[PDB]
Amino acid sequence: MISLIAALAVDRVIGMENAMPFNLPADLAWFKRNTLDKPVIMGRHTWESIGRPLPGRKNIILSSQPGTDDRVTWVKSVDEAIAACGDVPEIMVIGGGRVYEQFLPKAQKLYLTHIDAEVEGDTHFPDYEPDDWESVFSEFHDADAQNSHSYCFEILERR
Amino acid sequence: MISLIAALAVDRVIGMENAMPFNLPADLAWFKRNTLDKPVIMGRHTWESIGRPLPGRKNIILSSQPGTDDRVTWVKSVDEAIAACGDVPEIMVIGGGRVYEQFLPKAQKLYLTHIDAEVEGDTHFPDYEPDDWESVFSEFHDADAQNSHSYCFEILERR
Ligand SMILES: CN(Cc1cnc2nc(N)nc(N)c2n1)c1ccc(C(=O)N[C@@H](CCC(=O)O)C(=O)O)cc1
Ligand SMILES: CN(Cc1cnc2nc(N)nc(N)c2n1)c1ccc(C(=O)N[C@@H](CCC(=O)O)C(=O)O)cc1
Ligand SMILES: [Ca+2]
Ligand SMILES: [Cl-]
Ligand SMILES: [Cl-]
Repeated sequence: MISLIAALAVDRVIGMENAMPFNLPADLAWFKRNTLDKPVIMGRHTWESIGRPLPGRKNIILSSQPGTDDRVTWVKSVDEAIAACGDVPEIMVIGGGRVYEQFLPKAQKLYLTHIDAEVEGDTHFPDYEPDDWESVFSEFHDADAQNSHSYCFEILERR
Repeated sequence: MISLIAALAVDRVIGMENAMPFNLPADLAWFKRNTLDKPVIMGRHTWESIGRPLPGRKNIILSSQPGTDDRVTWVKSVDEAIAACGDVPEIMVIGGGRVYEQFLPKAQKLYLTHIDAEVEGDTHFPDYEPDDWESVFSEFHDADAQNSHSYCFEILERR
């Protein structure tokens, strides 16, 4: 099963290349807990923003360009990405934009972080009709000394 | 000598009610490089914000209240804070507002990180007379894949 995991600001805006103007360690922890011990698929800009292989996860980079680094797996197509994953219960797609567009149709689950921040931006997480998806978990959190903005974690199941 | 090290947004904002919305690892790396192996003096709110003792430095907390952590040194006066640093060439004051106000008069150098961001602030860096300070180093950088805003490092020496 394929799942997409993303942190969205108001209007579904997501990052493009530069880091997003928010500071949410709670969301990085959530991100870690849900992707650890699973394969993760990401595009080239996400890989540069991360800056190193995520430990405890098989790192698959989907891109047209060449593999700089030998520590990760570089694939040129969606099909190739999937295969690199092997037979596992759940595959995590971690962005960016175009990557989410390509895998959404195949997605059965969504782990989203709705952040209360207005950011100006070009990219948006793909439009999804929440009535083709069932909201199974929702938990709100206020901003605090460590987290810059309020945020809400949500898991959706493809109905 | 005593030096003050701070990150200031536009209008000299140094803090907000919650965590600042900047994701700036380069500023934390400039912060570590300039404070490593030196004693650091901070207020209680900054201490609670960091979360742990900073590695490789002598952590001194200036507070009227009683200490809650055995790994650091708790002091109640500026005079006490200084004495606790001993005989070192340079003592670093890392915030927040009130602590900076108390130590400014005694500081000979400022290491500042100007961040290009407009925010509503809670606390601000004290007003300094740009005429009493000599900029001896400046370095601008744009936002990038890992840094959310553009910023500029500057070191000033009292004239
Ligand atoms: C820029 N980027 C991609 C990123 C960031 N937040 C997201 N948050 C969510 N919810 N979803 C994503 N797909 C997402 N992706 C990053 C950057 C750093 C780390 C990171 O360092 N993660 C550590 C945890 C925090 C740490 O070690 O400093 C980990 O083990 O996953 C993860 C993703
Ligand atoms: C909230 N806080 C206070 C903070 C943050 N940025 C500042 N930036 C500047 N330039 N000056 C300050 N006084 C400043 N203070 C922090 C928070 C974290 C760390 C911190 O973990 N720094 C690590 C380096 C970063 C890392 O290894 O993740 C260190 O070793 O100094 C420091 C100060
Ligand atoms: Ca100069
Ligand atoms: Cl990407
Ligand atoms: Cl403080």
